[PDB]
Amino acid sequence: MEEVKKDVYSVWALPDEESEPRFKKLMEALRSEFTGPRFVPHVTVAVSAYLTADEAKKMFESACDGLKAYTATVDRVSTGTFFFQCVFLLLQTTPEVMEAGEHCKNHFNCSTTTPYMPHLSLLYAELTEEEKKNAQEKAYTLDSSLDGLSFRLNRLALCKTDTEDKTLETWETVAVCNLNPGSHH
Repeated sequence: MEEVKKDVYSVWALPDEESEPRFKKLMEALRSEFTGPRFVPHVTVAVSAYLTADEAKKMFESACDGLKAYTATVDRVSTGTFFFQCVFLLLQTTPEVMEAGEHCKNHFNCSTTTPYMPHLSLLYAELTEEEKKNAQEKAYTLDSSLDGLSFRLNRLALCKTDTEDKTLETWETVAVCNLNPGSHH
């Protein structure tokens, strides 16, 4: 009754200032032959519900006060079946990561039931299976170390995101926090 605007936010686990461009080159690249909206290298651990202004920060506030940094291994390059699961770095369900998913359930607002699939999406583009094969096919001519690939999730970002906005124009970054745990010295 005081705060009256509620929006859907998605929490993004960011890469490394040593990973990102290794990625960004692959992204800005795959996006020329085949195409679409070039975004930021990211792994998504959660998607919220209608959270007001405060109730969102306080919530990212809490999340950031957690989700210790961790690492991912690129199990493989794969293709999905819709504009958002086009080409993506399918990741391995190693412990620490599938648990970054316990984040979507982390405390109170979920979006209750989906089988969390960790991946670093490469491209969004409603393609034809054959060009899909190629996008993937072709992806492996830019990165050969790509497979077996492991990386660190240095931080987070809270983003106002409209999950169906293929134009990604409604996606906007509201905040980010760095997470470099190590604990005891």
